[PDB]
Amino acid sequence: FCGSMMATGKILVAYAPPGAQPPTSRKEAMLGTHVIWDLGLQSSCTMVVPWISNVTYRQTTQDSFTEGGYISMFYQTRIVVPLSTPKSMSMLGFVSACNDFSVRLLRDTTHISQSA
Amino acid sequence: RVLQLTIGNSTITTQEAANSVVAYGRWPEFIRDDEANPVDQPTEPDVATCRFYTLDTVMWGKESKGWWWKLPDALRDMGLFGQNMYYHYLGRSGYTVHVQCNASKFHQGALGVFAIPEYCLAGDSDKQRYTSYANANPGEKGGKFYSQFNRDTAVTSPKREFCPVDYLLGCGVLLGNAFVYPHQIINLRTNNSATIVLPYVNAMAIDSMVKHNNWGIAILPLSPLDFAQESSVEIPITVTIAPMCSEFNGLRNVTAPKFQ
Amino acid sequence: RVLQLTIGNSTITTQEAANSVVAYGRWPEFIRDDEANPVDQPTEPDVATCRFYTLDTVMWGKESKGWWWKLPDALRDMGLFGQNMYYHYLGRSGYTVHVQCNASKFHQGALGVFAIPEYCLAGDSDKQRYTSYANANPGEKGGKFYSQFNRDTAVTSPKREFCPVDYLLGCGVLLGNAFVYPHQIINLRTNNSATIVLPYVNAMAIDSMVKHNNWGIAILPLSPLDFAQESSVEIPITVTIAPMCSEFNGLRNVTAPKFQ
Amino acid sequence: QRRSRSESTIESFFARGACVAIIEVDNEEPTTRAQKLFAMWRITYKDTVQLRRKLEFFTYSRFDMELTFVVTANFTNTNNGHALNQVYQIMYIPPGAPTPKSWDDYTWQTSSNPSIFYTYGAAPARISVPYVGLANAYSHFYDGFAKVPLKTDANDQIGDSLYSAMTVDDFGVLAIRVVNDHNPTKVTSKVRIYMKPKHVRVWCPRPPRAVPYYGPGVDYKDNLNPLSEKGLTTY
Ligand SMILES: CCO/N=C\c1ccc(OCC[C@@H](C)CCn2ccn(-c3ccncc3)c2=O)cc1
Repeated sequence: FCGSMMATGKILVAYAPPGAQPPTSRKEAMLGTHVIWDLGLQSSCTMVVPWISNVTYRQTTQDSFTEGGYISMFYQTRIVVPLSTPKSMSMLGFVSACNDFSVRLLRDTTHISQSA
Repeated sequence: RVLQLTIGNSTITTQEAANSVVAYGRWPEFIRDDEANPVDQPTEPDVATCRFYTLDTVMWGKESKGWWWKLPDALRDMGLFGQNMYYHYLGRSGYTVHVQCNASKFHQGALGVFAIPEYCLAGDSDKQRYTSYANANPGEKGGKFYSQFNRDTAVTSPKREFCPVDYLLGCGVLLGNAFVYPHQIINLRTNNSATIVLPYVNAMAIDSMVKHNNWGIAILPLSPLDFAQESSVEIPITVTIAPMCSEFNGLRNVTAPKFQ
Repeated sequence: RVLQLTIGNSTITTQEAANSVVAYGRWPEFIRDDEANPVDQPTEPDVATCRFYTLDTVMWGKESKGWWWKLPDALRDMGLFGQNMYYHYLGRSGYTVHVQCNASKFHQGALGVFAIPEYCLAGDSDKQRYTSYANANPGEKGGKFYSQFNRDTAVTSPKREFCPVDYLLGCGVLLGNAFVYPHQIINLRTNNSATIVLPYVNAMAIDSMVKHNNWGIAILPLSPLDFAQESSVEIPITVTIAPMCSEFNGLRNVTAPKFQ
Repeated sequence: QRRSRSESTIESFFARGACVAIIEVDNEEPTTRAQKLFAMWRITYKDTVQLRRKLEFFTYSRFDMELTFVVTANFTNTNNGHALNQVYQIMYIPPGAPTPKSWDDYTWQTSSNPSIFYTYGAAPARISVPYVGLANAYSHFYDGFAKVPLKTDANDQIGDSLYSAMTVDDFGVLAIRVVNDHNPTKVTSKVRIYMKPKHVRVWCPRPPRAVPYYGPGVDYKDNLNPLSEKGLTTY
């Protein structure tokens, strides 16, 4: 969260394992694994999304049988902002991988192109 | 001699005991891996969900030709085991199919209890593998068989349902070869009850249960019931299923599939 | 310093950590009786039902006067803990009330978080103790308080609802004496979060939860929020409840109480 | 006892390798007819009947794979000019890799996808593939669906699925093209991929299919009389 020093708030980020409907609001999203992330004390969350899968290895294509899950972020509270402070705060987004990470079956990719 | 069969809280004893055939000779157990990376404990309702769930009663007649269920389809309507299946992502379970059918010393007729792992079924129309989800899962009332094959020709209103033939068993095999599955034959001459213990068999170690069905219980009348002189006669057949060593993992929001 | 508060699967950490007050100095535990006559194991979903359930968000204003919930009323609508409460006969549970309320450095105002065991309430009409079941349990949205006492005079249409007064706290005691309960004071000057751990307190060892309510969470505004110059301002207050060491016993059929 | 049972073990029961497919490949200009400049083949076992009924005794199985390519060719004109030797490129493609769309695309450069440049006239090529099942076994006869149409969906055409299909694209495709250029004459060539299993371990036997197959599923349409006619008391 790259906002001001004075503005605070609480943001809830959740995970939903697949096989259900997509989560839309806070009432049906807090059931899964979630982190009540704060803004006052620290300014960086950490969400170790676990490895809950029926198969051992999932695929890397959009296939409906082996689906990852869902990720949703909700306002826990309204962003309390004192006066004489901008109203449009901003938030970035990162990704990583822990030490239990592995792939197999090397192949070639699709993002590059050559029309010649 | 009399079996005192108690799993969990309920109890089925008997006035006369016959047999107990374990499928493939391996009793159901938990996950026993000392070098497993998740050593934290999932939810194992091992003494709080083992009630003997009893399905609906079907009336077996003379010209009726068979019944078939799916597991774990036949528990989604009732029982707290149904609530521990919609909320969680995946699980594993071992079943105790206990089919009883009592009648007098003067009846006759032979039944057959089956347990087919990965029991597929055939369609009816010329559209291949084209079957909706509501007809794919009969739930607790179960489907039936048919004597001869009668496909669909209407191209405007799609039926999208199964139509298996009894001596083809739905899959496409002969009936006389079906005894290589784990089975038990209710011969009405001697005994009236039967039971089968099923372990968890799947390619994975653990799987979802909404989009998958492990076992399919097929009941086939090997010889039709004839009474002394009449031509219409109704005795019931009642099937009881209980989970054993069941466990789940991965909570999510509630998922309610439609059933038309 | 920063609290890493993880019970079960979900996790509430913080940017700034303040306190954790255990009610009556005893951490929640199981049934520890070596000479107990039932040594068989009930259903203990101890690592499969400890999600941080979050109630609905109320908008705290200037002239708003308070909120109150009941436990285990506030979990009957949602969560698989709600399904393990209607089916079983009786249970026991320990709660983690975690009330957070964040605002800037320029606000003011003081809150008060309470936890009253056996929190009774007063009626409104002259008919004594005459209150229906739908108004007896607000569920997840929670009831409110009132500034002055305004009873009912209509004898044709019975209201049959509560009407507590805030500085009488519903029971009939002064507000200044309410701090002998386990409590925690959200002072908006320093900290923004608060938490209370509640053990199971009842006359029995174990009790039903449909017809009984152990804890009642009362939130009282000790000083009203004033901003710099304006007169209408809305900050939220969000309450989180999670069960700990919960267990149930005695399955039965599903019981759905009416809620008008 | 002196009866060697080891002739009919599982490694010897699948020791004979059979045919699985036949793939065409041509070499001419792209006309208004079917452009057979290259042909793709969906990798499956259930395209013949010698091997499908031989594998579908068994519910769950895991086994390593060995392929073999056989290449023959012909002509289309009587007194044709004598053409040269040819080079066929069998290129394997896993799922997610880009599908080639013409004779010479950038995806034919085999940037990382493993392929075999084959020379006509020499011995048949002979490659081996280890176990590529993502579960602990391959799954013959999957039952359920891939997707479940939920109650609060948009409509019924989104949540619909296909009965008994674990994956939309099962285990990738093959791709075969001629390296040499187009010619005024054309050389029709056929490729017969063979397949031999090894290291086979199976589970949970089931009775074999007897009425003939009808498409990739488990259903049936025709020839519903599997047994013949023979008198009862007559030998
Ligand atoms: C280096 C380049 O060329 N080489 C080859 C290559 C070929 C095939 C490869 O993958 C293997 C395939 C195979 C294991 C197939 C089989 N199999 C066994 C059951 N099923 C399957 C399952 C469900 N639906 C359809 C069939 C199925 O597809 C990999 C590499």
